[PDB]
Amino acid sequence: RLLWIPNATPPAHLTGEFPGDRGFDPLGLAKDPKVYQRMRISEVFHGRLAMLGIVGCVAPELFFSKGAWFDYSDYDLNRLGLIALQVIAPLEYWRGNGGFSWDGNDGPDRSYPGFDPLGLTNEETKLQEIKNGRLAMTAMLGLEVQSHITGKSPLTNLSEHLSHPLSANLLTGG
Amino acid sequence: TKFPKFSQGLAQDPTTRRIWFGIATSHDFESHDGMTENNLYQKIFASHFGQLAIIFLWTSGNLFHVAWQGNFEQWIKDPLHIRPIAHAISDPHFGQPAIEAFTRSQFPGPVNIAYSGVYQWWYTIGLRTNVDLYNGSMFLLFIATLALFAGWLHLEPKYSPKVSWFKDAESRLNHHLSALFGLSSLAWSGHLIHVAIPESRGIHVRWDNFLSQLPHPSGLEPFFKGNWSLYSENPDSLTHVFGTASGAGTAVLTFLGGFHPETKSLWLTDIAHHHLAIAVLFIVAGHMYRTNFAIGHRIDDILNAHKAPSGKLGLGHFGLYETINNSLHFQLGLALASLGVITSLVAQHMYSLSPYAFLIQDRTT
Amino acid sequence: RPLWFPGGYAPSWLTGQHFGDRGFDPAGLAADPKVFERMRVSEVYHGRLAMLAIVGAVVPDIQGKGAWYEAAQSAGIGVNEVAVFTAAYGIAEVARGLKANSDPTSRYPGFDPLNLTTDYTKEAEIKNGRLALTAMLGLEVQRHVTGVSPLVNLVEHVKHPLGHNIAESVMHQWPVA
Amino acid sequence: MEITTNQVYIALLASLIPAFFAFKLGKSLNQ
Amino acid sequence: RGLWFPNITPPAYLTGEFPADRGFDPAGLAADPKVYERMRVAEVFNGRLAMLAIVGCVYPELLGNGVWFEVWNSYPGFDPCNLTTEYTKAAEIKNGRLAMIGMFGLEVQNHVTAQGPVANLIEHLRHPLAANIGANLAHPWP
Amino acid sequence: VYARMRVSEVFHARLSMLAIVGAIVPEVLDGIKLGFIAMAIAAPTEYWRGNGGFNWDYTKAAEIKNGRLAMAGLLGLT
Ligand code: CLA
Ligand SMILES: CC1=C(C#C/C(C)=C/C=C/C(C)=C\C=C/C=C(C)/C=C/C=C(C)/C=C/[C@@]23O[C@]2(C)C[C@@H](O)CC3(C)C)C(C)(C)C[C@H](O)C1
Repeated sequence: RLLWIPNATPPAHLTGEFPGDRGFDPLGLAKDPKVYQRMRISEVFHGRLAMLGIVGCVAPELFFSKGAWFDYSDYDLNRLGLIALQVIAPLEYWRGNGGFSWDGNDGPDRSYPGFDPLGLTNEETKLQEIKNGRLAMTAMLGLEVQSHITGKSPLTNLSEHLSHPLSANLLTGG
Repeated sequence: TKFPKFSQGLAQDPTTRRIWFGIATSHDFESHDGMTENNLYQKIFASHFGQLAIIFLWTSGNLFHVAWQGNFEQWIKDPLHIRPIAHAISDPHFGQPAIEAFTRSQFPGPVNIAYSGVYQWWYTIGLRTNVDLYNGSMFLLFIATLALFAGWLHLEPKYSPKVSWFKDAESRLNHHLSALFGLSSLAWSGHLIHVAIPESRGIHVRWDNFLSQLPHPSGLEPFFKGNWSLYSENPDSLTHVFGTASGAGTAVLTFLGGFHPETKSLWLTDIAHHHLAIAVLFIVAGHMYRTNFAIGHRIDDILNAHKAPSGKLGLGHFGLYETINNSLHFQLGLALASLGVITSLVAQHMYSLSPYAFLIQDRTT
Repeated sequence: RPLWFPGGYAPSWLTGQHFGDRGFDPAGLAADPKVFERMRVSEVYHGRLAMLAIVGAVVPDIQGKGAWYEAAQSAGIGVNEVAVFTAAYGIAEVARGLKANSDPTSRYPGFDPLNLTTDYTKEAEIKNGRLALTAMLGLEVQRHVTGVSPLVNLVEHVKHPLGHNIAESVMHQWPVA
Repeated sequence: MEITTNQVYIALLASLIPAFFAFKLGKSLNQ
Repeated sequence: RGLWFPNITPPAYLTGEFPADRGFDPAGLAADPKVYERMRVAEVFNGRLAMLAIVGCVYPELLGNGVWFEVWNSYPGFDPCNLTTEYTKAAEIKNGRLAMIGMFGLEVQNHVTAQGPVANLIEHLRHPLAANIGANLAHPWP
Repeated sequence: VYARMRVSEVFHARLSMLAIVGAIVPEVLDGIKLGFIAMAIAAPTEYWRGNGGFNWDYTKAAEIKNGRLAMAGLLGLT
């Protein structure tokens, strides 16, 4: 039984069975088997988006000589939003639904729908997904807060911390 | 004691022989205790990945130390009069006179002059800045990583190939001749035409502009119509300065022979034509053996056919295919013989037909 | 019983159970059993903190940012900045000091991601601690008697061992820094 | 131009990745 | 049998008996086998006609005679050597469906870009991050 | 099939209703500024509409008939 802090009490709702459980729920939001099930879905899905997000922020600027991710003065958000929502609507629905039928439950698992050509699904890979997801979520929170405190690009933040570690902290702003 | 675990006989020895003979038999996998053919081929395949990674890390380190501690950009300004640097010296044992003796260039400290000729080779193929080198270094570190991961992965039981996969000669020969030799040669022709030859004529082409920058003024229309000669039209002059547009040409594929007068090296457009012509040969070669599509030769049939009617060779090459396919030492012997010959070839040819800019003037390299 | 001094005499209260018992208490400071456990806590604490200190007194002097006694004022850090640190450190300190001196977690809070807790590692902690504690004592005293940086002290002694040692140093008026 | 101290740091931390993979492959080849 | 989606339960009427069946009908057309027969005629025909159109839309532009949208100004038996196996039958089905999605492609690209499909390919290959669907639609499209 | 066909025909009906009625009234009296907020408001509701909640007989033909007219009326109106 792995634990989020040393010398801790794993709460009774968290059993040690589902991938990623390290006995962390101080607010107690996962007592019921069904609400735990839904929050599990939401965790993995927040994870997967965050991972795409953190790549989608860093890689353009680092590899394709772009600007910071929070410079939206290139496009009208309403147009992209309308296009994006039209495209995303059936996908997020079919996910929630379970399938293409009206009472969709036509086979897939709703979190692990079986999109693996290479055949690599096991408990270990599941835990790896959760751990990379949690790290990426943390990172994406950091990107947002850093954006609002420093007003500078994330790579620029990393460069200034590396150059001057004693003065470019959270304790001095940067 | 325990070491070596692959030999119980050695691991019972109560002497210091155990240690020495343990190190000296560690890579001789056939002689290991309870070795099967499957396990033998799988450890060979992984070790091969390990060798590849070591080679890519070595290259990555040459690139890194030259980008960080060398004088590649200064050397590029004055190739015939600046000495290239390998790395810095950080030996606490040195005295102040030795520090003053080994301090050559503008670097703040003692350096080693490089004699490997990597400066001439990098400058010829288009690199021009320490950032170029550094990015190459990082790429190669990534390819190393891939090799090491592949090594581990193909050692897992689900991806461990079977002996039949290892003994598939015709397929390997097709893939290795068509792709490894052929398509890698065509790619190199692509690098030379799209990056190196421009850089030799002053135009700076990198990943951020190569998709737009036309490597020839006429595009691919000449290629597809059949007017191939248009790619040889206006070669560089005998007054051309490497790296500038002064006296430069437009041709991308020639057959001039001899050397570029300033660099005293072969012309790059002849090197591009070379790599393209042999690519076409290797790709055609790689479509000769029978795999899974009913066309092609079976190697045993070729072997079994060649027998002199006089009987002066006996039964000729009968039975050789299973002999060679089942023997790794035969295969290693044939490879090393071939490589031996080719290495001497590279030595005999690179001094006489020098292919790199400003390398013949560097006498020690 | 390995002891601190040859002859084979240990105090009665020091039996040889705890880690680092070498029969060393000639001032009887651990005779009472309740004081012993507190002291066993503070030895490891002092030890760990000194270990950090000694590594932190050498590394910025190697890097060429001045010696440890001239490293505060060289980068600012006044008495207000030690006050803010001391307020910040207080939270962890009272969290530590809420538990008893009899609980094994009071020394060993369990943060072991590599899983390297054995008995060999506990004695090794206590031994490296006591070595660093004497090293800090050494730093302070050397600072005052010689009046130069510790790395200077070490370098002079390695190059000229008769030249620069304690005997030479203590034959001048020594409170100099 | 001159490779900066930052680019040395990134190079080091990157190099830690094939160190780990080396260890993995070594352990696997060693029975 | 391969399916068009992973883990979906296939319809009962679509079971692998025809060339290149991948159990795809999630609206419900081919339930009655007679309808499935006429659709199989329609799919083979529209596919062969789409593949003809694909060559007839690209090859004129490749030659350099003009662009296809500016220019407006069942198994029968015809065959020498019978290669008609289930492989080749299914291959004809596949290439037909691909070319249909192709022709869907050209009939959207002509309206979005207003340029030739070759030029579309060349301009992607010359500016990928600026001449894709996500940059043609993002700004108001002619 | 009819399971959903019914509910589509119902929804298409009520859709056509609002459109045909609220096409006349601005006539007898942009599309990206408001289209985005329309889809953004439609997405939380049409999900719950489809799901059944917040979880992971005259007028059973009257409105279908009047709906089918409003569907066909819009087909004229285009
Ligand atoms: C692979 C061959 C290679 C070789 C022979 C060297 C050699 C050297 N390096 Mg360099 N180094 C390398 C790759 C290499 N490097 C790479 C790829 C990087 C970028 C990550 C560096 C980053 C680096 C720094 C920052 C420094 C050196 C330094 C040095 C010098 C002293 C040794 C040292 O301190 O390195 C320590 C080693 C590292 C910092 C990481 C090395 C990573 C490689 C891949 C090691 C593995 C080699 C090989 C695969 C092992 C197989 C051998 C085995 C079969 C017996 C020495 C000349 C020092 C120097 O410049 O002194 C003047 C120094 O400060 N190197
Ligand atoms: C578990 C638990 C608890 C908890 C918790 C915690 C810490 C939860 C918090 C989650 C956290 C911290 C994070 C979420 C995800 C971030 C996402 C999805 C980012 C998307 C990223 C995307 C998709 C961004 C996209 C773009 O950037 C791209 C790619 C390019 C840019 O140009 C433009 C935009 C912006 C569009 C309690 C409450 C503490 C106690 C309880 O008892 C138990």
